[PDB]
Amino acid sequence: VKIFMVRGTAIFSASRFPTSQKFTKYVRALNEKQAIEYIYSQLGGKNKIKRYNIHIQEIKEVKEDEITDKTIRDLA
RNA sequence: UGCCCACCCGGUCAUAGUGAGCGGGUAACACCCGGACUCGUUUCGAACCCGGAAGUUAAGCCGCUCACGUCAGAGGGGCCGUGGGAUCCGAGAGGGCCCGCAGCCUCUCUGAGCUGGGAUGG
Repeated sequence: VKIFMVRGTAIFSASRFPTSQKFTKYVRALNEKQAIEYIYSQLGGKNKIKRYNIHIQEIKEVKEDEITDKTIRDLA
């Protein structure tokens, strides 16, 4: 099932804060292609951000036994 | 020999400039000694001009160090533009993306006189 952790910069008028409540997200999906499509649609729909302005920098699978947030742990 | 170092005539016209301190000449470049004569000072042989040669490396001149100036290279920082495109965004002011190009200032470090034609010295 490969819980993924996607990190990157999204833009609205020179906006960059690489930490954990205005910059990046967590995703649970089979492969990397599925996880990226989720990030584009969720940020593009909820914040009106086109895909020009979303710059994904790091995507990597994290182990299910160590996640800071318990919301993504509970559906495992 | 030599080559480069001064001198005469230059080119480039601060990377070449300015100030301070120091180094260097038995020749050359100068300061220097003197005025009958050419010439001369609205006074002054100071300057210009003429005639000289005892003295000196103190000036000039050349080189070296250090301060500022100037031209570059590298690095930290402040500011920021633009030619083409879209039934792109926005009430507008303005902004984002695609293809094509950059610039200015300020600090810090490191260097910084090259060169053409002719008679003396090494």
